[PDB]
Amino acid sequence: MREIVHLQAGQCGNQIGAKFWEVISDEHGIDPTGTYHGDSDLQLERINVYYNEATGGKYVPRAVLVDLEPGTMDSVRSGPFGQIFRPDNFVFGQSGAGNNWAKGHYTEGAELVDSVLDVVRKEAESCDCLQGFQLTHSLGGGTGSGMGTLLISKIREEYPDRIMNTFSVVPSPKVSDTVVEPYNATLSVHQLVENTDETYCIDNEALYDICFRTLKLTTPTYGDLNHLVSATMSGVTTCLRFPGQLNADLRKLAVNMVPFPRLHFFMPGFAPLTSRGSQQYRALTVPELTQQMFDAKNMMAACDPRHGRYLTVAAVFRGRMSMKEVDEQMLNVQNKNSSYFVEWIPNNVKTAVCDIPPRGLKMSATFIGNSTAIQELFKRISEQFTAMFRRKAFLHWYTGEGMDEMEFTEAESNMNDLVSEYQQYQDATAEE
Amino acid sequence: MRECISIHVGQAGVQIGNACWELYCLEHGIQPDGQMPSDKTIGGGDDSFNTFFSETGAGKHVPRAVFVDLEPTVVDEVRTGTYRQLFHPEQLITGKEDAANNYARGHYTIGKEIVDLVLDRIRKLADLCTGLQGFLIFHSFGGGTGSGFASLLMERLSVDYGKKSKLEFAIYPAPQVSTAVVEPYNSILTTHTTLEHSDCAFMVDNEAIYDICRRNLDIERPTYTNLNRLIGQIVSSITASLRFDGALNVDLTEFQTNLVPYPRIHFPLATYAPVISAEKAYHEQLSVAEITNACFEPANQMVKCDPRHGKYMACCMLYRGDVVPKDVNAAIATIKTKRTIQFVDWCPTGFKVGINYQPPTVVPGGDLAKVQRAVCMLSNTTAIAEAWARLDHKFDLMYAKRAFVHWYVGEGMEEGEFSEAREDLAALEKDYEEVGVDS
Amino acid sequence: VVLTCLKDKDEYVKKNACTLIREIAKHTPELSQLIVNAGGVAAVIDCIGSCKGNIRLPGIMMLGYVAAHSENLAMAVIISKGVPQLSICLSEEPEDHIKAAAAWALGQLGRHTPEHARAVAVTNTLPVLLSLYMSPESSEDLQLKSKKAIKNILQKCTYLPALEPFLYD
Amino acid sequence: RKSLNLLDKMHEEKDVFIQKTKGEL
Amino acid sequence: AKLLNNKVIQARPGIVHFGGYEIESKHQQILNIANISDEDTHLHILPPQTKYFQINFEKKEHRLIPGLSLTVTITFSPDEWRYYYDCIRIHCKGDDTLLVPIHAYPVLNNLDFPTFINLSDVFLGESKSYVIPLQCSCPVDFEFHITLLRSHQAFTIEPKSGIIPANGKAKVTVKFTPIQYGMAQIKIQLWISQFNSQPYECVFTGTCYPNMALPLEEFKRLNTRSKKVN
Amino acid sequence: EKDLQSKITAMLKDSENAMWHIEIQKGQFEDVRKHHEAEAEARQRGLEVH
Repeated sequence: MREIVHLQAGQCGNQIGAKFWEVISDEHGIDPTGTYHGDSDLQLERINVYYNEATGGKYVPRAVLVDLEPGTMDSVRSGPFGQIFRPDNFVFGQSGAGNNWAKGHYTEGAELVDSVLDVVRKEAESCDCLQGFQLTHSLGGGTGSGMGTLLISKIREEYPDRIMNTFSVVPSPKVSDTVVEPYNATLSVHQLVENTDETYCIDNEALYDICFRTLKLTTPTYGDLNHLVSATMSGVTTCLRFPGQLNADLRKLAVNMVPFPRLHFFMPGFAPLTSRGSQQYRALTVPELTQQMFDAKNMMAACDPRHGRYLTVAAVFRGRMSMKEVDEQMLNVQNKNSSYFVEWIPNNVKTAVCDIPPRGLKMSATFIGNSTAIQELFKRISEQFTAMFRRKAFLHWYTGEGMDEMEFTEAESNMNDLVSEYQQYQDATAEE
Repeated sequence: MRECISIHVGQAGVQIGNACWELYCLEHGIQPDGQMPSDKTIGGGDDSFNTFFSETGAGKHVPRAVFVDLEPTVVDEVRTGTYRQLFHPEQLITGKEDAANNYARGHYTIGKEIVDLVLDRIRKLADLCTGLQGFLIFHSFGGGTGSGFASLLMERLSVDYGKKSKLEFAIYPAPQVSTAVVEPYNSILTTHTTLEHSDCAFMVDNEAIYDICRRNLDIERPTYTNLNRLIGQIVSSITASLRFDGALNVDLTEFQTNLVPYPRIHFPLATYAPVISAEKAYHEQLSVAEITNACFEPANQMVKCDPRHGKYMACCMLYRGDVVPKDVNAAIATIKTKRTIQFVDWCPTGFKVGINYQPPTVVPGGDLAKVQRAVCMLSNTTAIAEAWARLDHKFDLMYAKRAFVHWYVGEGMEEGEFSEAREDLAALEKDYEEVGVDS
Repeated sequence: VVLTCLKDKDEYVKKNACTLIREIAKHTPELSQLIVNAGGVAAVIDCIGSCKGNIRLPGIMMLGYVAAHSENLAMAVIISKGVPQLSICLSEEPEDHIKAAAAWALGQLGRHTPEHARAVAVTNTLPVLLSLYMSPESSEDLQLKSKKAIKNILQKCTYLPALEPFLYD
Repeated sequence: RKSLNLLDKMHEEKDVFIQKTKGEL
Repeated sequence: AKLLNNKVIQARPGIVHFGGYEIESKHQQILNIANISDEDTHLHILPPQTKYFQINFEKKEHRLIPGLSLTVTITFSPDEWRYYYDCIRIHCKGDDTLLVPIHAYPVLNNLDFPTFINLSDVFLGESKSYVIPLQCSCPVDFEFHITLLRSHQAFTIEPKSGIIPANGKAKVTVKFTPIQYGMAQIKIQLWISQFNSQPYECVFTGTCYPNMALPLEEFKRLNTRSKKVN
Repeated sequence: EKDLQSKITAMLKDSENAMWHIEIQKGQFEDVRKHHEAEAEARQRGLEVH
């Protein structure tokens, strides 16, 4: 029946995927052994979306870990839930990527690609019918970015009628990890805009700022970021995992949420981000959550949505409140904040409430919007790419791999066209 | 997997390898016998020691390194040591004649005699290993062995293995203090080989080591032991994510790929921190921001060069110990806005995050204290080109009247090679000055 | 099916295929025209360049016959670049009869229109032929065929820079 | 593809060699 | 007949050059000779055959002891703008003869050739032209020729090759016609028809980028606030 | 010069072997470019102007 196949790429992708698996296992009541220790009702019927039916009721995960470094599988396996996955899916090579996109795509992307295609085709044939494929990776390296684009292209070529959703990590000039990071981001954007259905923006600096200034944590680490992104993913996927009154699915969003195929980027966000001392002093209501989901402070963007206009908005709720409050809130917001959304298209916010509350928290609601704020990131990426491609720095490595430089030129032309398109649709006037 | 082979040429290379191996054995709890005699009270050792050592069927560890020298006295000095039961005699090749600060003999009439033996040794070592990433060649420019023999071996290793990383670690002759006289003569020829046949090269001197030890450690009578200890700590910090794991592992390839902006400019600036003694590590609050800021201080650099004379191409920063990401982010935000540090208008940012869970350990008998976390940095700047300018000036003023050149002519070598090396160094300096110039 | 036999790993098979095409392309220009239209001259040339020894002799002789047959066949052979391969066989093959056959084929090629001789001349074959015919160690047949080639090529060669060195040698 | 890039690169280097040979001759 | 050195002697500079001379101006150059051989040697120098080159040197001792250097100064007084040439004769013991050339030729002044050129943004359909002035200080003509290591279609250069007039200035016009949004760069080499010519390298770069001017949106929202003030 | 030009003609027969490879190049490597060079150039105008 309707199942979702999950994919893994990049060390950060691997760790966030493991965190998501642990979070969903805890929420649905699964012991680290592999059996079932839940006590709910809807945690048995649609549990097969991410698991598989086996003897003795031992559900197995459905995720393929793709990596170029063997040191990642050892790290993720030693965890409390690393002994539950399929070791066959841990397809690792012998040579690392070295934060190179071209080298990994060519060298470590030819003789290793066949095995992961074989395992994913076996998994797809194992189920009856599927909807889409979820891949969580990062653009910071040659592992997630070099292989994710190739595998997405392969699966789209083989099975065009599937959902291509991903949650890659955007870079940031303030917080970097690779000197040639803008090169790899440049190379990845072309494949993302050419051979990907939808893509969501993930930033680490914004999450760090959010936790520091709102959560007020002592020693924030990558574990907190993985926890937050996993909670975001569960909030996104609860529309299908836990059906309620008004259920939705990934493709209905991706159709209603994307005006043009060349603009498929989104802006994801969670509402209740409070400090440890404020959990016992809070007022659970609609207007508070609307304000936290509308302001730019809770938003995990490393930019300002207020500089442009809102294009499409989706408010996904998870709780038992009402229906009237959401629509009245949206109506009055559109009435007052008239200079923040496209006037040519009214009713840009979608209503969605999940009647099944999450485990451990009664109230949850995730924000999936596509506001006019990413243009700053695109233009700065283009500017830095131009600056570094002017004198052709850090290029002899890619040249020594064998690929020519015309790919950089066609890519930069593509981003210039795309940023021109974004700025031209930014101030969408009614008439002349 | 992540396994590398170390090469030690000359007395300095041999002693540096000895210091590195003893540091590795003490940090991993490896006993000098070669087995695990600790059957009563365990103190560690259950880790991934395959990176440098090898596991036998009887529980023995075999080091994987090359200890070659043209003079037998150093081999005998190590052989009469207490660690003689650890390595194998076949790995310490003796010799009748030695270069002893001479390039011509040790490159033509001496180094060309022992070639097949070392080649067979290294081939067997590679065959015994599964995954090879790079090499750890330890030599010196002043020493004739570690210059002529090192160049002749590296030229063959480059053509025998093109897909393997070729590192370089040696000592650069200080302009103020020096040990011999013909050091620039060997350096001018070794630099050409290391530039046009290798991928990366690290230069350090001893004057800066003396300055930092007297300034922080506050010692009046230094010795080579501390000098070797500092280099061993640096090497351990560099290859830290290999023997162990962490939040963001940084392998050899991961950092060498970005550490080389151009084939001609592959000469980074290392800086270890904190370099402090026992009393200097007790009543001093240590955080990440302070040490990162101190890392850019010229007084803490191992190369005597003012960073403010130029600006930076690329910076590679690593960490080892209980480092918190928020502190790293705060330090990055602090340095990116600092006016004193100079950079270019084409590289707004670039750096690496290597988080190592294993804290650096200590040695009973040394001067280093127990510090909760460490940091090392590898930046690329054009302000270091002055050392090559001074070296070229010295070689020019020595070569005008051809001082101590008749010996090399009698040995057999082309005098035109001096002009070739001079013009190659001039071209390299021109490239460096062109790169340093912005728009 | 025979043209593919010039690509097998075996050598004597290639020699047999060459001998067969040679005996075929020797009687009338119609058979040679059919062979050219079937695209076999290029295959023979490539097999000759990819092999050495007496195996090159049947190919050199067939292409000489084809060139001597008519003008269109010679032009097609020239377009297929047969001349520099004759130079190769003349130079690298130490045997004398192979050199003589190469010289005869070059002469039959250059005995056509001045364009043929110009295409032969620009490949640097005339000085080699002169040296071989001025060589005492050369055999009688080799020298005779070299002189015949020189007479058949210089009678219509119009490339003056190629004819200039002959004024002194 | 870059084995496809060898297609152009090899013959272009051979053209450069043709230039070198013509100049030297 | 040997050049720049001998078994017995070595000469630096190996070749004598008088570049950018001035008519009737008495120019001086220093040539030094060192004794390579370990024996003590006599040196015989035949004076220049021409009346433009006048040789001058001091001899304190005949036998030039090994390692010693003999400094010789050559004086030059040209009468007209042309390439002058002479060879100086040096004789050691035996048949150890030395051939050393002396070239005199005018050289164009030091040009302010840039290595980098960063040109401003030009929107598509526009064009920008930069003029490189080639100043000639000598009353003779010089031939220039351009070569393109890497080239782009958006760049047009006029002229590729030509002549700088006597005491005149040439004008090289590089025109950037924006083909596409983005950045176009060229690596350009200029060859000059002068003796011992080192061609001059340069980089040209043009960019094309539009904008949207955010702050006026802030002014507009302030205007909306003012409208709501009433 | 005469023996080095005999040698230049020998290495020019070797460079003629290089040109013999060059006819494999100018038999197939531009055989593909006869079509794929033209169908890789026209549409830059599409992206550029319209």
